[PDB]
Amino acid sequence: DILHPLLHKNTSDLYELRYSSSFTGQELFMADHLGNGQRFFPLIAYLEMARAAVKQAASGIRMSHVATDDPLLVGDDLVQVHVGIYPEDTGELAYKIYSESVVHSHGMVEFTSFVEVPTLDLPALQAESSEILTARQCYELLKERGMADHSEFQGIDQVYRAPGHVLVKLSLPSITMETAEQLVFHPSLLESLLPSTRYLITEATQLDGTFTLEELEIYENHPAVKYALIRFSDTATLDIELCDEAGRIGIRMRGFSMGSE
Amino acid sequence: DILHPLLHKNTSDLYELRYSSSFTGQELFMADHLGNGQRFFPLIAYLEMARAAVKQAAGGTLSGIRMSHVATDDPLLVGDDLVQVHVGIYPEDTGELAYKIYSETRSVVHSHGMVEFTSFVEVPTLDLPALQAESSEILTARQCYELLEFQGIDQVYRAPGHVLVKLSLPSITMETAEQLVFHPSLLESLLPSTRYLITIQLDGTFTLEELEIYENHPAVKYALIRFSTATLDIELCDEAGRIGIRMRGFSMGSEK
Repeated sequence: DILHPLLHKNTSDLYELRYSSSFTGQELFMADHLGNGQRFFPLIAYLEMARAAVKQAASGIRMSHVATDDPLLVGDDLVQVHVGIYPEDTGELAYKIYSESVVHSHGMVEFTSFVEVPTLDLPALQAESSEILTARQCYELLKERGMADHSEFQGIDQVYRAPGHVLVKLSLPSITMETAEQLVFHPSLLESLLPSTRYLITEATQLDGTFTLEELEIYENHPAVKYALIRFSDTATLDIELCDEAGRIGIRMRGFSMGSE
Repeated sequence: DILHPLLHKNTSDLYELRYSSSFTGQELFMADHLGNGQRFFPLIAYLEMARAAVKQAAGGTLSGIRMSHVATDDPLLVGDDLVQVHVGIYPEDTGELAYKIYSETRSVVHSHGMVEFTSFVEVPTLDLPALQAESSEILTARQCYELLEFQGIDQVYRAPGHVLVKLSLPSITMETAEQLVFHPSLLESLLPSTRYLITIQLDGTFTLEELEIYENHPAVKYALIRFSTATLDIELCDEAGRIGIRMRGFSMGSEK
């Protein structure tokens, strides 16, 4: 009796429209190497939770002005996290993810019909590259740098580098059909993108659990993500496009910035 | 998994604060089935469902509730197909809370009424020995059944203008019983209530002017029934005569 992996119950009352979840650190998006301990709630989990709440409270979705300022910590004690949905304008809602009361994440949401879903010309992007790296080669090069370095690159098949962009070929871990049916964002996507963004950042020229995102457009439900095209947006701010095998974009993130120490 | 036997889930959204339940007809409140077919939703199940929704909608939680101007005009039918029933709550200017029980492409409202949380300063009582000494007849459980599946009646004290029913309640008091204010099978105790006081078929409808609940989880050992089918006043009390529930202006509709 659970609405979504990240939205367990509708706990709306006289004073508020909201959803509540209780997390131990062992759940799907929380899923970590050999058990748990204290840690930051995953970045994508905030977007996926907010999206799931908005869809319950109601095809194309646009989230704007998203900000995770005070990170939610999980894996130490049992946390009860709430997602409130509030009015903003005629075609716009506000959301807040909060616990205990501390607001961890907030943003605006619109429901819209995307008249032109964008695409990527994958063969052209691939032919333009100056280097193509295996998953090991990325790790080996990131380990060299002092600021940047990570653990696993299990989701990365190969990385196509060009001046101004990285095109990552993904092989995200297997998730059950019934569980993947409720999700848009895969629970392992951040573990693949983060080393890839660091690879873009280090070639041009730590995480504290915070981030900001100017805009997020979701063009279809249940998008198949085989590639991620990462660029600098026109402190490091990025534009990320996630597409299928054919280049049809399912998710676009514009003005994405992760906070560091 | 389930909030209450009659409120399975909170399905509130942007457009409405509501609860939804899916019923089959094989449940414990509709257990005294003459056959395995279509039947009217029990009369008191509408009150218990509405009360459960209102209590969920709040929570500080006050002990006293008053439901007023209750009306069940279009009966909910159960036991034919799987029915999805909703209870919507709608706050008001006076601080009162309206409700609607409804189902179904084409939505039908089966029951509606007004609800209010109150602190009852003076909980009423019954002088049981005095009421019992006024009676002209006392009927055994059988003698009642011989006039008219039902049980849960120890004896009936009949006087001019009233019937005082001594109730034999199983009283499960489990996590499922602790959620209800009206005991299960109490819903059928209204079917023969009109038959004993007076000395035609029910059409699934009713009207009720006022309902006051003086405590949560009330122990109901007696029901005093009077005239306010005709309109009735029903007081439900414990062994000492402390009233837990009072129904005023209760009128069940007749088919012919």
